[PDB]
Amino acid sequence: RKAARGRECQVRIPGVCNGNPETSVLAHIRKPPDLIATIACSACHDEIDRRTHFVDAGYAKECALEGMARTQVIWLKEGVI
Amino acid sequence: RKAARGRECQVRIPGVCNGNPETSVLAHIRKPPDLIATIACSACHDEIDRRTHFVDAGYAKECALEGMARTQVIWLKEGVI
Ligand SMILES: [Ca+2]
Ligand SMILES: [Ca+2]
Ligand SMILES: [Zn+2]
Ligand SMILES: [Zn+2]
Repeated sequence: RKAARGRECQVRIPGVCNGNPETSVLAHIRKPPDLIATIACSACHDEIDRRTHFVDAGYAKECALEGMARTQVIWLKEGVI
Repeated sequence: RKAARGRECQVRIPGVCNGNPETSVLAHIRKPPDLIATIACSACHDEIDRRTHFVDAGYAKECALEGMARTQVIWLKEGVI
């Protein structure tokens, strides 16, 4: 599942997102399981982890978890899970 | 997984939650898959689905998805998934 590298960001915080799938990683939602994670570009990853705080933490969290649900939905369709 | 019946609500919107696990069901997050769902008491279920709108929709969504992550984490621990 850590092979979400090079996929589209599912977090997509406006402004913060870089939209560049080359930067995408499996970003764990806060040894946590890879299921409980979202594909996130480098920028969104730093924001959802609160290494940056460009946006409100509730909104970041909302986007992170929305991203997690989209990611799991991708895994479902693709046969990954 | 629809055997989340009688478990504790993982959504727990303050005020809205009834806290009564007898009312709990597997509430799908919006034929969607049961993975993309949370254990929710009857009250939280109606709120996250927007049948009631006691709280802000962004906050409800946040709680719903947080509930989904907690539920999946329960499924992981319990061997359900
Ligand atoms: Ca940007
Ligand atoms: Ca109550
Ligand atoms: Zn992004
Ligand atoms: Zn509840």
